[PDB]
Amino acid sequence: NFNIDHASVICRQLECGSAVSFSGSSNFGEGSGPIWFDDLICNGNESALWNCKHQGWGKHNCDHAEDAGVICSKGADLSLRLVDGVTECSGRLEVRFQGEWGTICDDGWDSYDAAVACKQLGCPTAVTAIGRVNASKGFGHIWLD
Amino acid sequence: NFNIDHASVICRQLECGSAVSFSGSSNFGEGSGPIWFDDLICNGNESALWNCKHQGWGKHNCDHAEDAGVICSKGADLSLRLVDGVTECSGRLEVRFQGEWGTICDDGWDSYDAAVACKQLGCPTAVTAIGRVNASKGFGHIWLDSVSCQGHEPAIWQCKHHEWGKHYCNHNEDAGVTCSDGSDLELRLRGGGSRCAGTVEVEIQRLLGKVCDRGWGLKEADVVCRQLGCGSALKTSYQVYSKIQATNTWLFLSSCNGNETSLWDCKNWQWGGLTCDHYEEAKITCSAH
Ligand SMILES: *[C@@H]1O[C@H](CO)[C@@H](O)[C@H](O)[C@H]1NC(C)=O
Ligand SMILES: *[C@@H]1O[C@H](CO)[C@@H](O)[C@H](O)[C@H]1NC(C)=O
Ligand SMILES: *[C@@H]1O[C@H](CO)[C@@H](O)[C@H](O)[C@H]1NC(C)=O
Ligand SMILES: [Ca+2]
Ligand SMILES: [Ca+2]
Repeated sequence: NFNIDHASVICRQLECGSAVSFSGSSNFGEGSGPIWFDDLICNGNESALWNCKHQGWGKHNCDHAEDAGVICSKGADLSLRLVDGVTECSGRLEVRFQGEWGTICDDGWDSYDAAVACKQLGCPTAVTAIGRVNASKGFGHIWLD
Repeated sequence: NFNIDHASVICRQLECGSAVSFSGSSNFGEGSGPIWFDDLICNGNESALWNCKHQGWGKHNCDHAEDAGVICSKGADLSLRLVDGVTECSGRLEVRFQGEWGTICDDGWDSYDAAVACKQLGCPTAVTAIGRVNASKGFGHIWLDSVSCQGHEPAIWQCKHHEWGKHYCNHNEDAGVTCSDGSDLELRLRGGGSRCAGTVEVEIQRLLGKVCDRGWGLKEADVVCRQLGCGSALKTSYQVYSKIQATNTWLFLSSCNGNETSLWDCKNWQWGGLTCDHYEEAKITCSAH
């Protein structure tokens, strides 16, 4: 009974940012060690899961021997780059997520988003425009939209 | 460079039989610790790697989640099965690990992996197609992902793949195969006024479907018209004369050079396992109409 809200509470407790992904079932090993907190209902904003409301401490009968896990924003090796442009400040944006490079959807892309990207890459921010210049469409996944 | 032959020696060195499977991409833990042996050339017939050809002496860098792991024959519960297909030789693929039944992710799945799986199960290997037809999304674990097979491996687990049990995949993208003698595959055009105009209809193993027009052009339409013997294609539409029944299954094409004799010869065509809703069916009008 793991959920995306639970990871957000865990990430915020550890000051690790936002939960970009969570790992379910026996992802990081067969169910082992003392099991303490399962089947608690959180609202997605509380600082810590124990401080978050629950049906009661120890009120859980878990089975199947699964160990939870979570990958947060600082845990993720999130990186940005520009590919297939005239210069190093032009081209198609690519973001590395889960260890694989992927592109970004064109939906909602405007000058404010391009302003953040140019500054983040270290490129000059005097004039920032959207559009991938002469670059071609990528073949990898599309992580962001 | 972790070939299968010297993985058998590792299993033999521990008196655990032969290496039934190779743990791809650091299955049994993350690579905490340094390395001592790497890139040694062993024929695999040796009793131990100690008395084997060391060849060169050098050190390089490897990913901490990209270290070695082996599964010996004694600790083997692996098996392959097909579930919820039209026939026995089609449907969703499942792999048994740790006494549990789990699916396979569709990333990295192509006709080369299908050929290994169809051969392993004993199904006909004349035409091997990816995609789960007629099946639903799986339930439970997702054991394998990004399987990379050259096409001659004896079993799927011998191939390159990721760590068992950890993947970013979702149960919607579940892998299946369709293995055929190449007897049951049929193509037709319906609703256009003759046999050389209409909507492309496929019937593979007595199940009716259509072809999505996501990557449909005149180069792909030429192969169908050539296959049917209706000359070259002219346009990707037609004038309707009747109504054609609706089906749920779909056929997906990657790309065709245009000189193929049949549609089944085009590389990496998927039968089922995916739904296209922002696109329509594929329609042709050949020149012999
Ligand atoms: C875009 O133009 C640059 C600069 O001449 C060139 O290096 C690059 O290869 C071009 N990209 C494509 C996809 O043609
Ligand atoms: C696939 O078709 C077979 C044979 O008609 C049927 O038994 C099965 O339930 C179908 N699977 C579905 C609809 O998921
Ligand atoms: C079709 O053209 C491709 C690309 O040139 C070539 O490799 C292939 O052999 C051709 N096939 C036939 C059947 O002529
Ligand atoms: Ca996919
Ligand atoms: Ca592959």
